[PDB]
Amino acid sequence: MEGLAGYVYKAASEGKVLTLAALLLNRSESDIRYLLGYVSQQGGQRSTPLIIAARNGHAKVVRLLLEHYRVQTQQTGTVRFDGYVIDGATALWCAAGAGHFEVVKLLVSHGANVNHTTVTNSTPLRAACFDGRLDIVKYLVENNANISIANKYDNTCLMIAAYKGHTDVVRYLLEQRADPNAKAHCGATALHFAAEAGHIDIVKELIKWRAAIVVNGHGMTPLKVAAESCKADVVELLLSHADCDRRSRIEALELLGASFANDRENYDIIKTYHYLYLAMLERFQDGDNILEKEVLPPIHAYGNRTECRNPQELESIRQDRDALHMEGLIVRERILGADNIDVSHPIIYRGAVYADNMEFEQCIKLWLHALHLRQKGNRNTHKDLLRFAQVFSQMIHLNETVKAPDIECVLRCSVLEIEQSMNRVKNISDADVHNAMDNYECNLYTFLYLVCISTKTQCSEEDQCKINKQIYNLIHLDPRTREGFTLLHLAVNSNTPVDDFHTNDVCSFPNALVTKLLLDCGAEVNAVDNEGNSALHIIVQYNRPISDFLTLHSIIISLVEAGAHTDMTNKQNKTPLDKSTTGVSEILLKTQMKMSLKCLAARAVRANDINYQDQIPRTLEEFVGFH
Amino acid sequence: YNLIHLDPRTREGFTLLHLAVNSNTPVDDFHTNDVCSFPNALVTKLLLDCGAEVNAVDNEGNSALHIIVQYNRPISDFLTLHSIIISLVEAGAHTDMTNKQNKTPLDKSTTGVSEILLKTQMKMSLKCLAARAVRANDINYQDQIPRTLEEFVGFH
Amino acid sequence: DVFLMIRRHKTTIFTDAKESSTVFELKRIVEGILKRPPDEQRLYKDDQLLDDGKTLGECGFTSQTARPQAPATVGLAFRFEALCIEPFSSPPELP
Amino acid sequence: MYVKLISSDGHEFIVKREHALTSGTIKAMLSGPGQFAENETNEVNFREIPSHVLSKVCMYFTYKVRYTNSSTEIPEFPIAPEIALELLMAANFLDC
Amino acid sequence: MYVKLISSDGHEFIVKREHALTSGTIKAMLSGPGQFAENETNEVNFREIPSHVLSKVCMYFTYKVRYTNSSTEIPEFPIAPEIALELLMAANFLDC
Amino acid sequence: KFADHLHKFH
Amino acid sequence: LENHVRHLHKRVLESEEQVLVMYHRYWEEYSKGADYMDCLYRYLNTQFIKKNPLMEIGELALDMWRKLMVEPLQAILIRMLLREIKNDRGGEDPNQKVIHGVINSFVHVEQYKKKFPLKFYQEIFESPFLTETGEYYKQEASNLLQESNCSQYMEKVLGRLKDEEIRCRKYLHPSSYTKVIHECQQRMVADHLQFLHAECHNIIRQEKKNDMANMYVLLRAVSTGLPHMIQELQNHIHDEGLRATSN
Repeated sequence: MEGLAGYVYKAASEGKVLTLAALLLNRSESDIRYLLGYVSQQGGQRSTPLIIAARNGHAKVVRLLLEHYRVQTQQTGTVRFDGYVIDGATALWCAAGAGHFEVVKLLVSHGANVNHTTVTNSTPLRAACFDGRLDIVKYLVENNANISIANKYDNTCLMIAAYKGHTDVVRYLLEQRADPNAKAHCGATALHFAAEAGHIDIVKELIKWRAAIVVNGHGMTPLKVAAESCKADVVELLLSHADCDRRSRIEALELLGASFANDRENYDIIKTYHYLYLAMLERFQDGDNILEKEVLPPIHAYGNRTECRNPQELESIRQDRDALHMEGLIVRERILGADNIDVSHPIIYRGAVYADNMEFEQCIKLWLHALHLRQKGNRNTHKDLLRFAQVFSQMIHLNETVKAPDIECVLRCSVLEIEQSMNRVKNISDADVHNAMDNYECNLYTFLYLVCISTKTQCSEEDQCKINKQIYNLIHLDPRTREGFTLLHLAVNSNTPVDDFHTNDVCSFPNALVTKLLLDCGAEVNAVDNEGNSALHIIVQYNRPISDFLTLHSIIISLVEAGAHTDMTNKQNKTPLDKSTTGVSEILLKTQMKMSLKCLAARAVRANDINYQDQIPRTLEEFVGFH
Repeated sequence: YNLIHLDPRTREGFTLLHLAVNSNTPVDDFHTNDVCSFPNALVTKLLLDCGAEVNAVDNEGNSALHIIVQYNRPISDFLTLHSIIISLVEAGAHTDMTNKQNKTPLDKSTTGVSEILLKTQMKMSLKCLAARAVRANDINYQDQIPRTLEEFVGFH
Repeated sequence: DVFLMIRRHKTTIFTDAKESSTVFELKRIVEGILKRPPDEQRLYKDDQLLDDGKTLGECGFTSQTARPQAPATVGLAFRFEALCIEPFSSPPELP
Repeated sequence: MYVKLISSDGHEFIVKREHALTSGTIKAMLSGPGQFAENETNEVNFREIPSHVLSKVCMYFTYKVRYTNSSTEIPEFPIAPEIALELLMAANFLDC
Repeated sequence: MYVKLISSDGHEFIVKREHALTSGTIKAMLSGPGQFAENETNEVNFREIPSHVLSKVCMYFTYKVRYTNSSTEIPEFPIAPEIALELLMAANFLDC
Repeated sequence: KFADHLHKFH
Repeated sequence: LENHVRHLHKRVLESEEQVLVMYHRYWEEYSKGADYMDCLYRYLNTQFIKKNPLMEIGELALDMWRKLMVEPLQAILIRMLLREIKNDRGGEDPNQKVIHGVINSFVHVEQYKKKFPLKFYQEIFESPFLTETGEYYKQEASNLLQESNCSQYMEKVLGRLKDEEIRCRKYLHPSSYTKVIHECQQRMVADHLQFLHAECHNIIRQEKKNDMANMYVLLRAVSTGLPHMIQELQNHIHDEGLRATSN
């Protein structure tokens, strides 16, 4: 039976104890075990009735199921979602995650697995501390809890509890022989999670329990990441602890001052200037043992400035904010080394701030430096290219000139990122193949928007040649979307999703200029989709042939001139005339169609199914292939 | 421009533009037949540049558009035809104009290519709908509309 | 593909909706434009109140009765106020 | 996005921006020192066009932008004989 | 103005030069060392094309010269099943 | 404004 | 318009040294005013001028600016436009906005011309500026040679070429981005081409990497510059191979 089990699961989810008893009445032991312990797929969850009853917190339901019927403690199934789709979790894990003391107490008294390990070794203690119920954590503790059992990423309950803002649970774990020196999969400790959380009480309890501060696998000590996250309170605690020496504390002060000028949430130039006072004074208070910071060459994005080595230069910027933000970014790169992922969001946000008030000259170079850092860090950067396309379309719409070297550099980074995404999806796993393909298609679309912008702007012959070479590299690479669409097919398709922020105001697809430029760059005119539609099949189905007759006419002219079989057949044996919805496109193609005896003879050969293997040249062997 | 202002009319009422956009215009066979082929896109564009009467009407009521849409080689010479049509549309030719038989240039196209080119070079133009409603209802439009609108209604 | 003229006393807003759409879509349109939230404004169809739930398909706004060339009229009333929409000016007679 | 066309009578005729920009002089009235780029009202005051004519003009805007790319025997625009010769001037002034 | 396309059988196939110049390697064959300034025969001798397929090639010349500026339901060109795969090659060689 | 869209990855 | 542009001419020419910034202010105001006035005169443009030797108000206003604010100021605007560009070449920083706006006014006044919109800008500014920059960079090339050897001279020429490429974007129209740089190649890397060609030997005999790179970048643009470097590199490699595979 399936209906009775489904109704039992639904009643357990709803808490209908009378209905549950009615459904479970007059049932044998096998029937009792089948109705309680059957995995049902409801609401996106493959769960047993006991799992959904423990998750809902129904104490009466779970106690009836475990007392009168004695449901087994091996209720394994998929529970919850949003990064917590772990399968095989027992009812105790769900009860601890649900944050109901009565349910976990009843399950423990009934013999649930306290240290149960899931497919990702998710212990119930981790879920209990994630929910924040101290009583559940304790009740798990006295029932032979294993604090060594952690996630497969070496994430213990203490680390994830310190990540959240709950001091009571981390204090109870620390007094219950925790592991303050824990090391995660990335090398980060729970001290880093506490520092980025901004709760100084957790750090105080950790250092009271021999926290033993140390850098992570990447190389970011917790004081440094606390400084980067504008957590001044967390920074001003290790000085009281008195174990950060003098160079680490002063670079923490410098990074804190640099971060307050760039972080959007904690944007306050006053705090930046105050902590820069603190950094300068603590550097220049002794003289004999003066601590000096290194000098990096100036970066063209921030103008021409290398920190403020003389303090009087720092106090010379108390009347300005732009140079203060640039100095903060310079100091942030000097400390972080311009290699962590944390160096890109500040400069990107500064570029955005320069962009909202039409100061595009600084925004473009700031975002270009951020994009170069992202590319040199081997990080996904499709969003940065998308925002480049957006800002380029915005400044195009405002009738302001786009710098040709700027768009050339963006195109270079775009084709490099498309190569990176192509080789990433070449050997990607099934768990991430959909998102990898989505990123690849987003990179393709943003490349198309950039090419459309480059057609929109006016540049010299050298800049146009550079842009054409950058496009031709990708054209020779021959990128294909999940539907088999090449660059030409998307450039001639009206169904290409143009971004809604600013690109849709300028980049309109299909566009005659982008297709003409792609053909000049050597696009394969006779390409196919997965269903065989060439560029001509795609364009002839265009929805606005009257108002946009110029675009459709130019696309068809360019496609025919570059060489396109105007009677090529897709998998459904439909010529572009047979695929053309509008009569305007039909007659445009007929004007651009040249009668040929080779096509007529190939059509006759295909219709009569004459065997053309080795009887004709290979060129004809494919000519009848697509006719 | 001097010859256009002189207002040349053939015995059939064909103006300079009508003869420039007509494939029926006789051509001498000695050496002009080897170069001078009518209709010509360059000739029509040059005439329209020098203030030619774009909506000129012959005795039969036809215009330059009514003549060019009748062109019977709309593929091999299509480009020329295409250019001429847009040239007329670039010179303000009224695509809804009716001759003495009340036939729009769509009705005188007798060709798919010319009809489609004309349709794509034609706007909705609420003025055309209002003028057609005025003409169909036989409303008097004398001294009650602008001076140009009187000729505009006279087109239909 | 249903086109409407939502008519205030003198304001006549020209809107578009799908045939299979509910009243609350155009109510949100009126809220976003006229700045009157739907909890205080009621619409009418040819002197008959419309409820928040029923769709435009069976409300009487078929695609054959509310073409763009002649949209259907939807009344309005802001707070009760009855349908007292002022009509258009009388056209002059044929001369 | 929703400009307000005001007739001579006082009949506000709120229509979408893309609908209203299909005409010439409504694009010109909303250009230059008539933009008011804060999307507050976008109000044009037609001191001469009557309400019964401006309503038909707005309906033409909607009808055109719906049937601009069809070219497949679009339905006729119903213009009453009384509105004609009064919609003709308002179509000349509001070019296209 | 009348070339003489010889076949591999030996059949002379005198056709008007305008028709025969629609090919690629017949306009190219009558260009260069063979031009016939005396215009006496204009032999375009084909020692590879059979006669039964060169006849259909000439019929295609006439058919394409006739039905070129039509665009309205051109009649089909009746390629027999047996002559096809021999006329595909004979059209590839002559460039249609 | 461009500052609003940055909250996604951060 | 012709009695208002004349007023702006009387208010601009009277500025003895600041006619550039006065021209830029008046040109910005008048360009936006011409656009908005063409917007206002839409009925007269579409029902009177278009139907008829007449000129649309948007085109007429720019034409009345060309004939009354640029043609009488032709010998005075450029005489200090080139002076400000030269002062930029000497190290000073003129107002890039004003210079670029004044230079773009020449290409903007005839944006309504159908055939050659840039004919005015080319005949009034681009050719005098090309002559001026040819003279200036010929003088610079003559000055660098007498005080610097080829190793320093090629680096100085590359720096000047980069500075002229950057400076050309700041002021001039994009269409003259090439000529202005190309004409300043054929004064300092091609007028002294033989000089470089008289020394490539040494540059390749000692395999001076910086000098070889600079010389290749310099001679690539010149039509007949590269082949001597190619032949002499071949000679050097041949002599190196003979000296390496004969003992």
